[PDB]
Amino acid sequence: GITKPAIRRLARRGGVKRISGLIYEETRGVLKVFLENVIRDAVTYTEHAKRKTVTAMDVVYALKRQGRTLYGFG
Amino acid sequence: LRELLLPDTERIRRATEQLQIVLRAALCDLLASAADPQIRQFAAVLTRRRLNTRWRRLAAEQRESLKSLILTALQRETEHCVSLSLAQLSATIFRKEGLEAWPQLLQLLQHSTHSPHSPEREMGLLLLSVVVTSRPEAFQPHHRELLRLLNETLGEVGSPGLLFYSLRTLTTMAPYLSTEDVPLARMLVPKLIMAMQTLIPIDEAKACEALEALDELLESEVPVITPYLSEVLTFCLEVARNVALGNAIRIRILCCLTFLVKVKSKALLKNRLLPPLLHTLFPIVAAEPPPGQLDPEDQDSGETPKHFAVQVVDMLALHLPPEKLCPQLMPMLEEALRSESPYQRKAGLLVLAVLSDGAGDHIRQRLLPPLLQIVCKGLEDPSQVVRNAALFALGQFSENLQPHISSYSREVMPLLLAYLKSVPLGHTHHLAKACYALENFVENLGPKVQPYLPELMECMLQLLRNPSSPRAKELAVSALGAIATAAQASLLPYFPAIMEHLREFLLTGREDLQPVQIQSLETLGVLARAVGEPMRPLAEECCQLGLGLCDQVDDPDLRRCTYSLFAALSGLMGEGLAPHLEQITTLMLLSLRSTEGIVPQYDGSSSFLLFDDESDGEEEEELMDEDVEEEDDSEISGYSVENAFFDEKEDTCAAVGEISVNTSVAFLPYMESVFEEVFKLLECPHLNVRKAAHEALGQFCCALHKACQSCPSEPNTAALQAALARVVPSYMQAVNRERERQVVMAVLEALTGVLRSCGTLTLKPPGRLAELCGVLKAVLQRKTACQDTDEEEEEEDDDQAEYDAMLLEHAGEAIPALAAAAGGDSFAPFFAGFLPLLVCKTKQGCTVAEKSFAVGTLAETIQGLGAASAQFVSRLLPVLLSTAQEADPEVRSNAIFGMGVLAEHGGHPAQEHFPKLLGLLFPLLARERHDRVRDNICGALARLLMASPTRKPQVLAALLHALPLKEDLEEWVTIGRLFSFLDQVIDVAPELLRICSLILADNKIPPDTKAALLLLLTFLAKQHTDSFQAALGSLPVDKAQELQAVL
Amino acid sequence: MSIVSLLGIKVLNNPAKFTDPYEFEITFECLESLKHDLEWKLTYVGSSRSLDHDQELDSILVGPVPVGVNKFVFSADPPSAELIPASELVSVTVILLSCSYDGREFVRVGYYVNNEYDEEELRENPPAKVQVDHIVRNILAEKPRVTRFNIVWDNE
Amino acid sequence: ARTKQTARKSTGGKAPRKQLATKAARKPHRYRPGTVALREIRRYQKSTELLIRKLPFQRLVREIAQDFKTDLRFQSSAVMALQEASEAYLVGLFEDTNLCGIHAKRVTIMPKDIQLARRIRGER
Repeated sequence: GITKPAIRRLARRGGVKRISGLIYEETRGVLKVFLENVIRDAVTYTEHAKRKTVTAMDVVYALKRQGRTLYGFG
Repeated sequence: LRELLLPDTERIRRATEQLQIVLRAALCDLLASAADPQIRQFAAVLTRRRLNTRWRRLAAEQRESLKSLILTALQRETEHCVSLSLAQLSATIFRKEGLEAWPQLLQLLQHSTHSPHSPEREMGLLLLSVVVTSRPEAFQPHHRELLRLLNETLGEVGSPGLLFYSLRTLTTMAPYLSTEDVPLARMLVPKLIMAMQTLIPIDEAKACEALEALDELLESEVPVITPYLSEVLTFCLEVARNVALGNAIRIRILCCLTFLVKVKSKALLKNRLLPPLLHTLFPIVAAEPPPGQLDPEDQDSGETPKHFAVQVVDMLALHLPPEKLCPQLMPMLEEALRSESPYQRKAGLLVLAVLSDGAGDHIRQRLLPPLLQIVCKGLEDPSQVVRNAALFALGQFSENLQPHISSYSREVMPLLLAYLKSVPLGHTHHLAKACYALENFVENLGPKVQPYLPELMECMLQLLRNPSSPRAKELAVSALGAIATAAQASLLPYFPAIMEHLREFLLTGREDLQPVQIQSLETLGVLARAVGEPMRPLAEECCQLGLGLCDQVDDPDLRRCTYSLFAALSGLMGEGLAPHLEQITTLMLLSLRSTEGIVPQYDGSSSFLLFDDESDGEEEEELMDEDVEEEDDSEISGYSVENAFFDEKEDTCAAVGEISVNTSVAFLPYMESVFEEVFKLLECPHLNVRKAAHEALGQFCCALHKACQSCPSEPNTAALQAALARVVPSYMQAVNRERERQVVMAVLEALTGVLRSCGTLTLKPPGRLAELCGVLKAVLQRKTACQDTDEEEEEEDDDQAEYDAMLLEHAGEAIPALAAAAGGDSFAPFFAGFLPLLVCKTKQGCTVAEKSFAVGTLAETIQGLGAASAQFVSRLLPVLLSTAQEADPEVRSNAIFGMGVLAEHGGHPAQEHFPKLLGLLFPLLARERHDRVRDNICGALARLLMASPTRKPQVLAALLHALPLKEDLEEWVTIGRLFSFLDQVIDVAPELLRICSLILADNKIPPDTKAALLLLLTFLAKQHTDSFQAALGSLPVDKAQELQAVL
Repeated sequence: MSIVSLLGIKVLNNPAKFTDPYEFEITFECLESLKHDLEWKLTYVGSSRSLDHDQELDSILVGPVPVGVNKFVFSADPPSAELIPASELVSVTVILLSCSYDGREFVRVGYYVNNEYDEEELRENPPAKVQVDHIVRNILAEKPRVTRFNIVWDNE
Repeated sequence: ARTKQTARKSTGGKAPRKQLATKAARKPHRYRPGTVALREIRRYQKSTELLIRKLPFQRLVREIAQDFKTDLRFQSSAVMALQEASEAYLVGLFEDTNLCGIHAKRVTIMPKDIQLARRIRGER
């Protein structure tokens, strides 16, 4: 569900220099698992809100479960 | 070569989905199946994508062989579409490779484009146009060579293909024309006109794609088309008035004329190009529609050139002085009005309506009494078309002639109300027209709507309380919102019913009432803005409803008009938005980055590859930063921008600015998040979005400054300094570099609003004042790029445009704000250079409005400068003295105010003129009849008495003889400060006592004035107290009761 | 906003021996006493292809919660080299240290540890049989990666 | 004081009414922009385009959405938020993978490095 040039550009912004050919399938799987978790939490929030349509607020609330990862201790 | 790539029967799906996809359950090596025509087209289309996806995996061994195969193919093709596809493939190969990495394609282009064979020239120009279009920046060095080639080729009128493709090349190269390349393009322009004239009758589509080149050449920042303006305008008029021609080409030509007028309108005014322009435009406006058919705007239940001709007339009015347009248009218009044909009346009414925009003042003071032309004639015209035109014209009149049209309400309102009553239900189009006119008239009435309030409320509650079509309820809701705007505080008696109707609309979840949901939210916001305290208990409940509809259905017009609702509610709720501030800060930032407005349109060959290369190698292609392996220009058949998302941004920017200004404490954690995106919008290609972003950043600065005042912490002031250092340079860079004039006025207004609020924080970095003053002096000197450098060449000091006066006034309004921020000590050298322009604006014989504005600006700059006006009093005194000798109320009032404040803040160098200054105020006091000017003379006399060196040796008695302060309550502070500056108070006792007695009830009078009197009463209560008994005896006993009340 | 937040992690032995017990110095602050004690877990990731193949070294609990610099000794056995895949034994992997309250994790810090030969002698002629004693592991504590999970502390 | 001339086009007011009910104050739904406007629109869209193409991302989100429950719709803003979150997560994962590769004395990333980055970035 993600095109290969998008994967290459995302790796470029991350500082990756050389990429093996097996990276694409692995990163597609990683994206799929992450989106499955986030959509699961968003749907839980939407059902708690007694609605049949997921909005941006539900996604924002769902993103809070994954936590925050920042460099250092700030 | 058994490749069955053609549709065959309607079972082409049986081919595509089944075959050529089962490779797994080497084709690149022989993708040169040159067997039958347009199968080569399929092959080239597939090969383009295949090579786009896997160019870097072919190394270099077969690169040269493939390039040679493609070049050999390009020299033998006979058709056109497949030749274009091969050119696309060649350009794709060129685009991903280097400029000099393909040294034979350039040789082929150079050899073919100078060949003596017509097919060779056509194939060379087609390939050249495609290659240049693909990578425009590659041909940056050889502008002169490519322009010479284009000039040579465009002279071949025999072959339309060469003309069309050379014009496409010009389209691609036009934006990147440098100053040194101007003579070649100037020489080429007549050839472009000849090519256009040849290509117009052959085909409409090619004519449009070459009008693309003409439009790109119109605005290029270099003087390319100015020397041939007469010829270009003649060609545009010749093609525009061809009634037998198509509508699309005429619309494109009218847009070209609009751009010609906008870029340079003064050039065609000096020459005799305007009368032919009007004589060609007006018949298009009054063009008879096909018999049986009707105009698009007059349908019972954009396309025609009529609207675009009206738009051209509007743009001509905006960018031209009325004194040079009205005398040349009024005869034609007046002849049009008194015509038998109804469409002549329609054209006249439309032209007058759009002339009321850019010529607002000329119509407003001098041509507004002849309002009988619209209301009394077209509104009751036998023809319905004339009635619709009259309604639109009345709406434009009541929306542009804002202050001087409310005086005619007594005679306009009854007929408009009768017209609304006359419209039967089920005619929602006519009702919409009439309601537009009614709302536009009502919004400006203000207090005048109170006599007509019950009738309007009954009329608008007839629709809502009774069964009616959903289209006829949003119109009533909009009219109700306009009435609410008009009657800010007189709407309380009808408030509960209106509120319950709006709540009933909002609560009900029926799917056919979406537009009335939008209008209900909008009118709820309008009510929140207009009516105040009684809505505060119910304001909290409105936030839940606003977000409730914003998360049920996704609509750009629903997310908008909800941000406006919260902006309105933030005014009265205050800091109550904190629980909802997170939810309204998100879902708003996402709207700010929403790119759904630009939706691509794809009309071409369907994609049948649907295959991705599988490899396990170690890819090294990342070394090239600019990867061109992504999908670029996949048969883009143009774009279709939706005009509802940019209108969402223009309003959400203002809403978030207002929310930040109002909620100034709870918005801090989100201010940084919103600021970055609002700044990112500053480069948007949309006029209104840029204006809204520029107006929103200033509100962010004001909100952050007031937050810093709330909590004087180091992080707050550091953030304020960073925000100012990020905004003010953007404001200064967008004034003398941005072409759109509507943005420049908004930027100047925002800069004035920042300098007044932020104050000294703006000018703290060194050297900021030196460039801010330079910018404001460049706007007044017409040196900025937004004014087109006085419309090119020079001027002979003639009457400028009507809409540029507003720009100059906005530029000059920031001088008082700038003076109050620099402290006056450091602003004197810059005011020395600022003075000549303002003096020239107030020179005898100029415009009255400019005179008054210049005098008021001088007075306010004196106020800001303060004690640093000692060296400027000598220059300023003659100007103010001469201005105070005129026969205009506002101008003379401003002159007296400025002279008085100069006396107050002039210091020692202004003291020597005191006897002369007093020798002139006495004659003005008696002769003048207006209440405003005598009050300003009173204030000037008071201030002059304040700046007494030692004592005043009567001015005091004559000043205290009359105190008619009615319309200038802001002078009461000076009047009160006048008292108690330290014996003859017996004679002047009755008038000051009666003034105090009458002003006791009124709260508009500052309390400090009353406190001043008590000091002098008590100070004199001991020495010479016998006179108080005589004063009390002289006063009437009725005033004596109120006198004894205070003790 | 977590009541107890990590400030910094100091490693005393780096590079350390493969069989040398992992020991770390942890600095944190205690605003108020917690009724339940805090437990820390150290886990070693052997194979990255599966999450159920990892091993948890141990779990220890400390009753008192001292304020300031704390004195304590780890009681964890060295990770088992035998259970580590032979192919992936000499390779990079990650170690995770987390503090959990009532079974709810709120801070987790991970470190990259690399299993590489310390001498060119074995690199020149890598034998089929791997020697545990000749592999030296190092921990990149200079650039830690911290993950913070917000949880409820008081009913309020 | 100075007479303020703000009675011109209502500039400086609170906020002009949208007037979108009455023919939006005189094709608004879909219109073709001009050449100079089309070029600038192209420049703006290319300048701010996100790394992940939006159509495949909405298609994938719909795939998982119907995997959970059929007839489950998503707000466009929700899809945009999901796209931005996915881009940020992938960039963080890729930089952690680059660190893992650098620490391993290697310049090429491998799926095992991706898995190690996932494990260190918080499990879940």
